[PDB]
Amino acid sequence: AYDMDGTGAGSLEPRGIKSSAVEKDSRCFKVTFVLPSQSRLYTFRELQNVYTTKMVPFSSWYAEQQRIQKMGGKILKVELVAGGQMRSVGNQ
Amino acid sequence: SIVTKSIVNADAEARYLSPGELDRIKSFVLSGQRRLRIAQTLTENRERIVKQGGQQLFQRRPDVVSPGGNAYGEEMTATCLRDLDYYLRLVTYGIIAGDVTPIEEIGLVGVKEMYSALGTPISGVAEGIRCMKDVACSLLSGEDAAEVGFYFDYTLAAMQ
Amino acid sequence: SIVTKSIVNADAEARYLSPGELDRIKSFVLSGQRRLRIAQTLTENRERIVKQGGQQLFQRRPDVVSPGGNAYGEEMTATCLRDLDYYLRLVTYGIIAGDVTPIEEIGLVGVKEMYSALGTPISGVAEGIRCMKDVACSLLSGEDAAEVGFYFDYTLAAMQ
Amino acid sequence: SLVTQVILSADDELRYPTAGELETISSYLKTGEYRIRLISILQGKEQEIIRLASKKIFQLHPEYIAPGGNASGARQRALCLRDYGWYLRLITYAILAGDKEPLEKIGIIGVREMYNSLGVPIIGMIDAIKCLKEATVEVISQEEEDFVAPYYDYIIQGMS
Amino acid sequence: MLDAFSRVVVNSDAKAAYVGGSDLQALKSFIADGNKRLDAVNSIVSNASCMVSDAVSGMICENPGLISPGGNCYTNRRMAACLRDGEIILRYVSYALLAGDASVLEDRCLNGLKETYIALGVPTNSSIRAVSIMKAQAVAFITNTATERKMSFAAGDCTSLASEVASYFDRVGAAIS
Amino acid sequence: DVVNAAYPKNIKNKAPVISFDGKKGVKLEMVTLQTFAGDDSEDTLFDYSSGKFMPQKPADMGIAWPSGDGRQAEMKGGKGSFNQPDLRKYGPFPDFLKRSMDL
Amino acid sequence: RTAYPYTGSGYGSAGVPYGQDTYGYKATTAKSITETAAQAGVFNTFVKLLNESGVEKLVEQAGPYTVFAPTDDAFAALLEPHSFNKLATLLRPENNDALRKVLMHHVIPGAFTSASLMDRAVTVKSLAGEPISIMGLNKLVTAGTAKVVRADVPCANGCIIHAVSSVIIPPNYVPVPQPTKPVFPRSVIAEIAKLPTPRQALGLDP
Amino acid sequence: QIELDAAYTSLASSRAFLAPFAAMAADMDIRPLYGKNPQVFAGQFLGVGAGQWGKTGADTVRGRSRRVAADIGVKEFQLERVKQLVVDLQRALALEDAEA
Amino acid sequence: MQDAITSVINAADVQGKYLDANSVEKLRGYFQTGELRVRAAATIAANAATIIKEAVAKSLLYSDITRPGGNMYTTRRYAACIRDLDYYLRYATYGMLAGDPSILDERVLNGLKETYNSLGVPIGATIQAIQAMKEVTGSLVGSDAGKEMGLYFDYICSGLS
Amino acid sequence: MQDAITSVINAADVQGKYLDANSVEKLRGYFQTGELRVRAAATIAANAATIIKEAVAKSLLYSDITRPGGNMYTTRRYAACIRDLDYYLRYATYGMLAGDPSILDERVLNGLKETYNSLGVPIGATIQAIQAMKEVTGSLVGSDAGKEMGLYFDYICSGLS
Amino acid sequence: MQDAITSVINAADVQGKYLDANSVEKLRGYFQTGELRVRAAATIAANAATIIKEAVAKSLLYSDITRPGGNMYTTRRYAACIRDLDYYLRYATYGMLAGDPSILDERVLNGLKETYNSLGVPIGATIQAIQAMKEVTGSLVGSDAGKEMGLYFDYICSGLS
Ligand SMILES: C=CC1=C(C)[C@@H](Cc2[nH]c(/C=C3N=C(/C=C4\NC(=O)[C@H](C)[C@H]4CC)C(C)=C\3CCC(=O)O)c(CCC(=O)O)c2C)NC1=O
Ligand SMILES: C=CC1=C(C)[C@@H](Cc2[nH]c(/C=C3N=C(/C=C4\NC(=O)[C@H](C)[C@H]4CC)C(C)=C\3CCC(=O)O)c(CCC(=O)O)c2C)NC1=O
Ligand SMILES: C=CC1=C(C)[C@@H](Cc2[nH]c(/C=C3N=C(/C=C4\NC(=O)[C@H](C)[C@H]4CC)C(C)=C\3CCC(=O)O)c(CCC(=O)O)c2C)NC1=O
Ligand SMILES: C=CC1=C(C)[C@@H](Cc2[nH]c(/C=C3N=C(/C=C4\NC(=O)[C@H](C)[C@H]4CC)C(C)=C\3CCC(=O)O)c(CCC(=O)O)c2C)NC1=O
Ligand SMILES: CCC1=C(C)/C(=C/C2=NC(=C\c3[nH]c(/C=C4\NC(=O)[C@H](C)[C@H]4CC)c(C)c3CCC(=O)O)/C(CCC(=O)O)=C2C)NC1=O
Ligand SMILES: CCC1=C(C)/C(=C/C2=NC(=C\c3[nH]c(/C=C4\NC(=O)[C@H](C)[C@H]4CC)c(C)c3CCC(=O)O)/C(CCC(=O)O)=C2C)NC1=O
Ligand SMILES: CCC1=C(C)/C(=C/C2=NC(=C\c3[nH]c(/C=C4\NC(=O)[C@H](C)[C@H]4CC)c(C)c3CCC(=O)O)/C(CCC(=O)O)=C2C)NC1=O
Ligand SMILES: CCC1=C(C)/C(=C/C2=NC(=C\c3[nH]c(/C=C4\NC(=O)[C@H](C)[C@H]4CC)c(C)c3CCC(=O)O)/C(CCC(=O)O)=C2C)NC1=O
Ligand SMILES: CCC1=C(C)/C(=C/C2=NC(=C\c3[nH]c(/C=C4\NC(=O)[C@H](C)[C@H]4CC)c(C)c3CCC(=O)O)/C(CCC(=O)O)=C2C)NC1=O
Repeated sequence: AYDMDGTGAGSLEPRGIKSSAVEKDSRCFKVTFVLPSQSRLYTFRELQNVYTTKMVPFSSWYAEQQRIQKMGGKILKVELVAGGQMRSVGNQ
Repeated sequence: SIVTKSIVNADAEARYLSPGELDRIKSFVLSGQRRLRIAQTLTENRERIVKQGGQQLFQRRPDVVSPGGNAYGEEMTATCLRDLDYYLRLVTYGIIAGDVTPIEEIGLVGVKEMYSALGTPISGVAEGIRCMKDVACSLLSGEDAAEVGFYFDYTLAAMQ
Repeated sequence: SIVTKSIVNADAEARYLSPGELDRIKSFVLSGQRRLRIAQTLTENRERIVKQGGQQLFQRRPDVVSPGGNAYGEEMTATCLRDLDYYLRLVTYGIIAGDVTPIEEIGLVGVKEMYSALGTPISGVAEGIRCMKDVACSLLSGEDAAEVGFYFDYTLAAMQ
Repeated sequence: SLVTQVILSADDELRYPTAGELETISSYLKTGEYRIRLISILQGKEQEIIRLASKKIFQLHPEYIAPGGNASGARQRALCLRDYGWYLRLITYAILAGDKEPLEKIGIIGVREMYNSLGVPIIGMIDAIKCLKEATVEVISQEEEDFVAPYYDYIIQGMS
Repeated sequence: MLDAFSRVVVNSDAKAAYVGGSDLQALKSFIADGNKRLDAVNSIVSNASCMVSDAVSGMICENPGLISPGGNCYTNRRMAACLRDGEIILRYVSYALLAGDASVLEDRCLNGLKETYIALGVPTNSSIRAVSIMKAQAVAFITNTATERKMSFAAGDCTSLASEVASYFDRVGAAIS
Repeated sequence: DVVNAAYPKNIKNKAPVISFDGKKGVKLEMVTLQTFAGDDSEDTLFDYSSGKFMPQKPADMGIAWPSGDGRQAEMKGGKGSFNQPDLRKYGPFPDFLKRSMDL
Repeated sequence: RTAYPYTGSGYGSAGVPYGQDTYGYKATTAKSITETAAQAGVFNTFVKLLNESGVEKLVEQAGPYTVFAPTDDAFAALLEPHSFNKLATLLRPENNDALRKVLMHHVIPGAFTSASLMDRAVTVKSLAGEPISIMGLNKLVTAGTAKVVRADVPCANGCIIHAVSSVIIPPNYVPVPQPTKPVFPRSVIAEIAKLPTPRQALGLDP
Repeated sequence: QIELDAAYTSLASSRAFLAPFAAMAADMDIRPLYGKNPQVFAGQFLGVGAGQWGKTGADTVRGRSRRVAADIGVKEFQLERVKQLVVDLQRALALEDAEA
Repeated sequence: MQDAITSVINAADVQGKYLDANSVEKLRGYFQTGELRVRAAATIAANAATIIKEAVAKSLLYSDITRPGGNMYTTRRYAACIRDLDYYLRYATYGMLAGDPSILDERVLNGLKETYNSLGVPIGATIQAIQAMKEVTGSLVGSDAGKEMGLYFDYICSGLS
Repeated sequence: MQDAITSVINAADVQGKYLDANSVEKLRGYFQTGELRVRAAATIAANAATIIKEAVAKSLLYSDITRPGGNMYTTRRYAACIRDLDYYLRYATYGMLAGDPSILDERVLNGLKETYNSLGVPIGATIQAIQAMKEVTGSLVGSDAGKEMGLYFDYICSGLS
Repeated sequence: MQDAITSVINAADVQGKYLDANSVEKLRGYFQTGELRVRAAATIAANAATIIKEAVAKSLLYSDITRPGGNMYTTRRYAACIRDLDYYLRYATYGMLAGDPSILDERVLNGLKETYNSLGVPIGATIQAIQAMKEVTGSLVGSDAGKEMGLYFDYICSGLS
């Protein structure tokens, strides 16, 4: 279901990205960032634009924001376009 | 509620609501008169449902209240009953919403992280909700006790 | 061990081992004489390290051995010390492997699923390993106690 | 450096550094000044060594020096010693931060396409570094040149 | 001038529509509490001769430089005009509570009052307090929480007409600010 | 400068303030009569801060991130032995990436 | 050739790139609420009162707000003989309590642009908790006693900022009394004599 | 002072939050497993074990009203520090008034 | 994404209090109209294509946005319209059932007027299409149900403006 | 992502010069504290859950962010905190070993205060949690090691402010 | 992504009219230069590596962006250049064949100057590299073909500026 079942350290599925997203979450951000690949010079793949602006969901913004810095990216701006704040029920 | 997730179900599928979805929103709102009566019973029985709820909880789990238990002393025992007042409140929300969606994103999502991080035995708080369930279903008829008890055991399932 | 994951690190990166990796496999094997002496101390001190390990564990957590505790009676208390003999054994593996890789895939991966599914308080078994650590580091010098204790507290960290 | 590899390599698993890794930082920092003492020895012999590198890279490869080769002319040969100076400067960085990243984030990653767009034969540059390692043995005693030997042949392995 | 019926006409003329089933539930609910609105205008106009002396004299005990010589309530002719525009404003707010829309407020009362009060030299910030005491009185009379005269009513909620008459005085107090 | 040894501890006594109280005597007074002061100085004699204190941020390094590429803002120790000069020079740069030398 | 051309590429295109600048989803350029106002140079008391009063955390949030931030001439216009009665008491340093609601009456949940108020009168309650009537007729958009000066300022989270001419006080806001003297009755026999006995209440005595 | 008074209103709001349950658990039968009579093995909890009593004793007690109380004691320390700083500032201002 | 019950529970929960008489008073008001909304959402699901065909033919079918140069000329561009109008008639149906327009700005309104300006889509003709679509929707579901479904159409038109 | 050795090599490389006496002078200063940082990072790894449990109970456990309406009410929201506080205590451990706070703003600070404003997370209570977490960290690792680990906590608090 | 024929068809289609004499007049003008563009794109494909090697050695080879601290110092950074210059010489070849610079801003120009500012890439040295690359391209393909290939280079330099 959601990503906070009871998993933490020392648990059977591997220790990973745990987001505070509810059941079928409907909140999503509008993020903007550059993310240079830092791996094209030994792989020699084709080049793709690294400056992107896209709507990521609340269910997986934290994983994406945690990963964009993994590969040296810089986050220029993020906002919560869709969803409420301090909302107990209704994020579903 | 059943209205909001029957929508977001058909929302994701790029379609409207089927008869299977619209004959149940219809069936739920005619059920709404009976739901408020059930939640009205638990609303002003929280004095007995909570206090007798913590009654059986300490008789079944004296460790948590004994010296060394998490709810030891005048202080923690008050908060020991405070959480039961919380979860008894969320069950009143689930009965009126016709689903554990209110109980889902309040008191259930990531609950093991909180209680593990508070040092509280999560199995102990599960025992507390079960003791409240026998008090709650003892206050209602058989047709209602299949509902009010029905939301407690979901909270029991997610709390372990 | 340090040898196997320094390999699988450089294995994934499509490269050989750097001086940073090969001056430590070199530095580890010259350390191997001193590691076997340290593990040799804990090998035939398991009678005291375990029995005094469960000494402080019960004097700090009497709930787990009291009637209602998970390790109650002659039976569970024997298994109550059996797990400490397990984890004391894995620390001897980690000292000789120079890493918690033996302790990782034995007794640590998915340990919360086992003990939650056995009804055992996982915090209680963490208290047991800490009591063994003070007995273990009391058996060795300061240069060694920074290692033998060093593997216990990793097991303490992953066990909560 | 080496601590950076441990912080990074422990960061993608979302965990603190284990028992073996903290050895790898602790042993690296205890051998600290000896890299510091060593690089000052090499910095005082940079005009020492690159003069000896130009000895044998050109008696081995007079193709490059001759009229028509890339290194023909004064100003082409002028930077020729500069590339030795930057490489020798890079190795002092690699000898200090006890790993290959300053030799890899600079110098190695994409070096062939740099030279191939310059006209420098990439095989000749491999012998240039091999010539440079041949030159460093004379102004360095047997104790410390095998400390610096694995940092040179990584460059040769990187260039092929 | 418009009312609450013909505000949704000229809104429905803006989309070239007929006034169909979507908009008539806005208006049949408006005549559903039509007995409530007339019970709210009757609380205003029955104390309207006393509210205007209650509100102009509340402005004087706050800003007493008006009755100071050289002021704007000093001359006795100049005092009698300030009692008049306390109740002409209350005449046009009570038409706006009656009609249900503030067009007659914003085409007859406030139609040039701002350049009137500049060109008469009337202090505008004291004209706010002459208006806003009548805002705090009319929301006390319509909710029947006036602290010295209670009127008889069939009981029930009235707080929408309280905020409606508070919305008409703020369109007066913003148009002359 | 404290050059007022002409002015002692008895500067602002203001001896001639005189109150007649009618036709009788002048009732001379030496009331000090302080100003509408405020004594405009910063960083006074004590701290006056009890907690609530994490205000410190580094200065902006432009486009990179703060304190990351201070490899252009250092002093130096050496320069090397051969070192061919630039001859095109193309402007001094704002630190020539958010990536460092050790990328 | 039609004037309202469009965006896109390939065939069926008007020679204008997608999005008018080749960007379909444009990254925004606005700042948030409080430093869009900080750059304006007119909302200086407003941003300062927000920072002191702790309300500024609330209008930091991403919810679509419609702030009615008064320019400091409005704050400078608080020296009414009338309005100084009900607002001067907030200048005391303990009365931050009412300062948050009075400032929280200027935040409106939702993005109400002035173009969205074409002859429309809609009310709403603030984040303070009490209703406010926004009133747009004859292109004179009103917010209580606002009489908005500048139309709209686009902000970060789809929020809007309107410049008002005065400070809106909440409807059921009573001014805090000045700090007074706790007074105590000097005697006790002047108060037993102040209470009517039962024999007085039945008219048995004068 | 007027953020220490806001701390006292948060302590009064934290007690009213838990007072339906603080008095509802006051007439329950909470029997522990050990710790009270000496015939049962309690282990560490004969008293408390080996350094875990704290610098004060109230810092080992958890709760919403104990956590806002530690906020009060750190906020009253900063007020009392600056109230004793206006005392010796007032001494030096009166000590310089005896030279004129 | 909150319905009338979710919004009532949120406001009653956000103050930490139980569902008093005022909170349940609105909830009873929503359950009374529960029968009306389903039948309203019933017929709208049936006549989805017919309603959109009626709106475009009544508002913007023959105007010069339909002709060459207009904003709707090419078949890809025309086909995007009825795809686009389908969401307005669909999401308005969701708001009519949920009794709360939170889903509209959550999933429709945000970045919408900022998107049409990018493409150069005429917001003026868009609102009149929705207004005409609101007019036909009052035909099917009746007067009061049209008042309910119509209450969310102009909510889209207001925010999209 | 640079440690003290990486930052020293970068500044000495960015001028194209060798590692002179001043560059090695700081490197020797870092190697002297190499023994202190590992033991500091040792105990912090052991008492990670205990430190975070001590900080929240000492700073924001019973405040009204914990109660209904406060920013930390629901269990998902409470569980996000200790998940969130774990990164601050973890990344601060990385800065304490690397001896350079470059990893913090690279992987924590950038887009952080801009993210909490989006969610509406109170930055004021966040810093006091980290300040209280800094206070308990000085308990375990000692005084000077607490000075080192504490030097990166307020770096997070400064930039997050 | 339109060529000269696609752009001619679009403008003639966007008014809903047939291909009159003026639309075909430009199309005949494009077919006349069809023989020149292929031979221009022929030799550029052959001497792709030689042209880029000539441009960098003639514009920015020995400048201090090439030296330490300059924007092109490390081998990864140097290798990114000739990778980067390859696109300019390649996409300019596409514009020379298609006879329309729509592909450049579609696939090169958009987000380009906004990307170099992020990385800190010097736009000044970039344009002079393309200008020098334009100078050598006029050597190979001739004068008029260089005028054609050169017409898209400065289009990149203009928008990238
Ligand atoms: C239909 C719209 C309509 C109104 C709103 C009123 C308001 C109004 N009052 C006056 C005229 C006046 N109005 C005021 C009023 C005031 N001065 C104050 O200090 C107080 C704040 C305020 C009273 C509450 C005064 C003092 C005069 C007298 C000016 C004079 O006689 O020269 C005039 C000019 C008339 C004239 O003198 O010829 C008007 C138009 N009358 C109208 O016909
Ligand atoms: C210095 C002079 C001075 C005054 C004269 C009073 C005037 C006054 N009364 C009210 C407030 C009010 N004023 C009235 C008016 C009246 N009550 C009635 O029953 C009659 C109809 C009418 C007097 C004839 C009413 C009905 C209220 C609302 C509350 C109430 O009294 O029940 C207000 C607004 C609230 C406030 O600001 O306090 C003011 C300024 N106050 C002052 O400070
Ligand atoms: C107890 C305190 C005390 C004083 C304040 C003065 C006040 C004062 N002056 C004069 C009396 C006088 N005062 C003045 C002075 C002046 N007249 C002018 O026209 C000039 C403007 C001004 C000069 C500066 C003169 C000229 C006389 C009258 C001659 C004289 O008596 O000296 C008198 C006597 C008046 C009388 O006869 O009734 C008194 C009481 N004397 C006092 O004993
Ligand atoms: C809500 C808004 C607000 C105000 C309007 C002021 C009003 C005010 N002033 C004072 C209190 C005072 N006010 C004065 C002022 C004066 N006395 C004079 O003789 C002069 C003519 C005049 C100054 C020009 C003095 C001298 C005090 C005594 C305390 C002091 O000097 O600090 C007090 C304290 C009452 C007491 O303890 O006696 C209050 C409430 N304060 C507020 O909070
Ligand atoms: C590694 C650097 C880094 C950080 C720090 C980070 C933070 C971060 N904190 C989040 C939420 C959150 N953070 C909090 C935190 C708090 N509430 C309080 O009252 C306290 C002041 C505070 C705890 C100290 C809460 C409650 C949420 C949930 C918000 C919501 O559900 O709306 C989220 C949203 C997604 C998720 O949690 O799954 C992110 C991405 N991400 C990162 O990559
Ligand atoms: C090498 C890694 C490893 C571990 C750790 C392990 C544990 C393990 N513990 C068990 C039982 C048990 N473990 C306990 C333990 C405890 N009771 C307490 O009060 C204390 C807190 C705690 C010990 C310190 C008890 C009481 C049982 C029996 C439970 C039962 O009978 O239901 C069992 C089932 C019986 C058995 O096969 O032994 C397993 C497999 N197996 C492994 O392979
Ligand atoms: C830090 C790593 C690094 C390196 C190595 C580097 C090299 C480099 N070598 C160059 C040229 C050159 N390099 C050579 C080199 C040689 N001829 C020989 O016979 C030899 C084997 C060899 C030198 C030892 C020649 C002949 C040229 C000039 C080619 C030309 O422009 O015609 C150029 C063009 C500009 C210049 O000379 O500065 C660069 C950038 N840049 C870097 O950032
Ligand atoms: C609505 C969903 C929800 C829940 C459930 C919740 C729980 C919650 N339980 C708490 C404490 C606590 N909870 C307990 C509970 C127990 N002790 C026992 O022995 C029993 C097994 C158990 C109760 C049946 C104790 C002892 C504390 C205080 C712990 C301490 O002071 O360290 C606290 C910290 C203090 C506070 O702010 O109240 C929270 C936030 N919050 C929520 O929003
Ligand atoms: C097809 C259209 C298109 C372009 C043009 C493009 C450019 C682009 N250039 C990049 C980097 C770069 N570009 C340069 C270029 C230069 N340095 C200089 O001094 C010169 C002025 C210039 C060479 C002319 C360098 C050095 C980098 C590496 C920057 C870094 O590692 O920080 C990167 C980062 C990722 C990567 O290279 O893998 C992108 C995405 N992407 C595209 O999709």
